[PDB]
Amino acid sequence: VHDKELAAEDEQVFLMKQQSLLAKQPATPTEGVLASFFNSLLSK
Amino acid sequence: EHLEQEKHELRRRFENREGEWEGRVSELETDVKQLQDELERQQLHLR
Amino acid sequence: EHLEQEKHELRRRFENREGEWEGRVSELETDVKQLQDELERQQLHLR
Amino acid sequence: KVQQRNLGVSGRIFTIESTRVRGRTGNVLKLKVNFLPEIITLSKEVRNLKWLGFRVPLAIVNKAHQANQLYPFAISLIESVRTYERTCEKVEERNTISLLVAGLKKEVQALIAEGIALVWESYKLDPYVQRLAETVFNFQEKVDDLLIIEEKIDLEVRSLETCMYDHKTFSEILNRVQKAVDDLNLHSYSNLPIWVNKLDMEIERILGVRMVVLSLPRIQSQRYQVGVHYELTEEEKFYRNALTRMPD
Amino acid sequence: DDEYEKLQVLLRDIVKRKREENLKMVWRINPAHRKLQARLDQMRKFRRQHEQLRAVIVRVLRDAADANAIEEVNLAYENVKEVDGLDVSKEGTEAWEAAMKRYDERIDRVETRITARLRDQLGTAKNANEMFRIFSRFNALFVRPHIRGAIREYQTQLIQRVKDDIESLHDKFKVQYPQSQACKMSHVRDLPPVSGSIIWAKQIDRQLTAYMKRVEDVLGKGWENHVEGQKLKQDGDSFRMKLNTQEIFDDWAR
Repeated sequence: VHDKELAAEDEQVFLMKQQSLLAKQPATPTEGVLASFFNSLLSK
Repeated sequence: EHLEQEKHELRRRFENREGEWEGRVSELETDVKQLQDELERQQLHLR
Repeated sequence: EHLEQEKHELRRRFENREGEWEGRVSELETDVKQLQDELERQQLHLR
Repeated sequence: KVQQRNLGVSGRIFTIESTRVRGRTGNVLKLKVNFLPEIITLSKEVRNLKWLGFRVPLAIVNKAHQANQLYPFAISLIESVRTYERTCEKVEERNTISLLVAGLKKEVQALIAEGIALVWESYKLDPYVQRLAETVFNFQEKVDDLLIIEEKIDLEVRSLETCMYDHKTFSEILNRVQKAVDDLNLHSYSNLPIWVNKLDMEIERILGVRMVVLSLPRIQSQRYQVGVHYELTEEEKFYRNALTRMPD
Repeated sequence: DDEYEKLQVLLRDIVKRKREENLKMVWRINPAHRKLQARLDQMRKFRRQHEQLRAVIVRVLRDAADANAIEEVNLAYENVKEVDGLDVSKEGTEAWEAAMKRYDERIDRVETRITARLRDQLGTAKNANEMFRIFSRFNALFVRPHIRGAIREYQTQLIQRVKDDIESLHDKFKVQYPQSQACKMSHVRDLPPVSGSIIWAKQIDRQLTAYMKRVEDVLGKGWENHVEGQKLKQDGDSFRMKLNTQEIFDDWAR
């Protein structure tokens, strides 16, 4: 199965994205199977 | 993490205060230098 | 605990050096004041 | 002028700024460091003027000292960002190598994003910047290598169109480009199978323009993945399919 | 030092409070034991260096010239030992300085003899393996700075030979395991093919580690930052990552 083509985003869109996340960032201050055996013995 | 931040704050505060006191002592020393130089010139002018 | 005792050591060193600089600045202030008043005395005595 | 400016350092270390560039309708966003050169010039002037008897105000000297405290990290951040910008420009110069720097650019952008949330007052600045610098340098070095050898591959490709019709010359030329592809694989460039199968189609096209050809072995994608139990047929091993790529 | 600092804080507090009683602010202190502290620091720094050199010589120079150098170093230690190191007086300080100078010149003579022996290395050695083994045996002796600077032109030769050998390893690993004679001879010797591939990858990994250790021995410690060792370290790291075998075991078990 040929691997998916990974690729980094553009510098322009990446910087716009980082600005958007900076804006959206608020300004901060600076087991059961083991139990099943146990259940059976209790019933008997 | 919080204590690391506080340690960094205290460290930088220590360096800032050290720099400020160094500047204050330097300017006081220069004040003494110019005052004593003027005293020497005036004492010569007395004679 | 290492961070806490480092912080306390930094606080102690900060206070000690602050006291040293306070003493230095106070003696320099007294020295310049004395030299200023003696210089004024000699100036008014010259004339 | 200095007191009017009232310069200082605080807040986040990275800033996003607009710059209009001729020829492009869109305004170019750029990542600058939060350390203006005017602060460096202020510090230089303060330290140069002191010994001439020029009594600078104490507040300006204090601010110069505050700037000089963080100057060692600021200069490294500035040069790392400039190196990243020049690496991006070098990548943009040649569009045939964009897919080969996907992982490097992605991790550098991840570090840049991690640093955007960082501030000067934080205690993470000291290691992170060094890490960032190292990463950027590696990226640059990788791109530098990714340029030179790729040009050689292109040269070899353009040498195959005019290559003499003899099995020894073809065999040594395909061996050279195969060694180049192996070197690409060694330095861990992402999406190597995509680029190398594109090169396989391109060289198959050239051979179509050109038994001797059919006996030439193919350019293997990843010759180092050994022990994974997969087989390749004769069609994938040689250019037996070149008979199917005639233009005439 | 710590207790004096704690007392000095209190004394400064008292002087600030009882300013009228204490007229001046003279705070100079010149403890008598600081001269002994400096002397002890100098003696410790001398002795640690001498023990390092003596242990290295006892290991790697274990020829009558070896015994000659050994008794020269021991005589240097003896001659320094005659001078009373605890005497912090001016005559004692002058005697200590003279002893240090005498020890330094004698050790430099021994260093020159060692470099002459490291020229006799090529005066005797013929093939690269023998001088590889010579650097392996004498490996600690190159920790010294003068000894490390003495050997400059041979390091490039052996680094290029190791680059040739790791290139040969790369070429061998380019040939796939089923295509190699290793798979055939492993099947002939009853080793199953998956375990045969695992063994092949492990042997290549072992040889890579051995050549990395050879580079460390030739260049000495700190070889990862050397001008030639940076590329070798990077290639070794990438090639070792490519040699990871866990995928084969996972696939076979699945």
